[PDB]
Amino acid sequence: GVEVKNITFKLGMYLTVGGVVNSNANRFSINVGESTDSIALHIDHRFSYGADQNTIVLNSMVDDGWQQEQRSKNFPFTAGEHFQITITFDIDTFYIQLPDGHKVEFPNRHGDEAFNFIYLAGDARLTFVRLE
Amino acid sequence: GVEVKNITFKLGMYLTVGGVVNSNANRFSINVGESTDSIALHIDHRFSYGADQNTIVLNSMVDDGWQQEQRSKNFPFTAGEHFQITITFDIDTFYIQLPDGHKVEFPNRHGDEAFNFIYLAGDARLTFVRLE
Ligand SMILES: OC[C@H]1O[C@@H](O[C@H]2[C@H](O)[C@@H](O)[C@H](O)O[C@@H]2CO)[C@H](O)[C@@H](O)[C@H]1O
Ligand SMILES: OC[C@H]1O[C@@H](O[C@H]2[C@H](O)[C@@H](O)[C@H](O)O[C@@H]2CO)[C@H](O)[C@@H](O)[C@H]1O
Repeated sequence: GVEVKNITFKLGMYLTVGGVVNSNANRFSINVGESTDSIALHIDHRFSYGADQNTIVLNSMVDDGWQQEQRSKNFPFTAGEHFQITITFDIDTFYIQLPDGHKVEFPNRHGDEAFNFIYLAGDARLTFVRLE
Repeated sequence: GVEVKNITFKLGMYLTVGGVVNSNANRFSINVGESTDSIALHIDHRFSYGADQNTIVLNSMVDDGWQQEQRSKNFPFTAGEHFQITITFDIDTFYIQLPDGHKVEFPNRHGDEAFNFIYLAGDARLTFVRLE
């Protein structure tokens, strides 16, 4: 999937990612981070994957290893359709704004003040990114 | 500058790139391409660089070498301010839509039907990209 690299996504800014979920999707993820074998914020939108149905699984990855999962059952997404999510953060917490207006919080586990990449994975295509 | 990679920018689609020119700019470029040491379309917006003032210099790069320059004196850009450009193409030609409504044409010198990256260089920051 699309990777947007060398971004300067700093404390207090807003990153919006828009796209279209594939018609026949198991899951897709948004992945934000600041170093090559790590992902500070992984947001996995699981229509159906593993033991999860219509569940968001959130995690982080440190040197290619997944950390502790968190889940949300707020799942305002439909296969084949557009979505948009916006992410902001402070030193302690990522704030993920879902398009139904629900907010998920996830810990800023590496204590980052800036990020330099975002990429999509899975059963969706990125159509736009905005950073300001 | 920001690089957007693993895009699928196909014949007939539209790629829009928006950003803000630095307050004190010499030049910035938009660079679209499909292989690692090449740039199919380089659009250099020169406020002042070399012998050029307020000139767009267009070129392509093949295996790290620049090809023949083309110029436009249509220069609807201001240092410190937002800009947006949209690019489309067919097998023969790139069509670059400037925000004053002027269109620049530049040859599709490698005969590409799709591109997989766009990156910004120079004295500007990318704020958004849309691909559909
Ligand atoms: O933690 C994010 C990570 O999850 C992996 O899937 C896990 C799954 O969540 C868990 O229930 C099961 O026991 O193990 C799976 C494999 O580790 C995904 O494979 C990975 O891509 C991330 O999404
Ligand atoms: O052709 C695009 C390429 O131009 C380089 O600058 C040229 C300049 O246009 C030319 O007038 C002068 O004689 O040579 C310069 C150096 O090759 C830029 O340096 C390069 O970044 C591209 O923008």
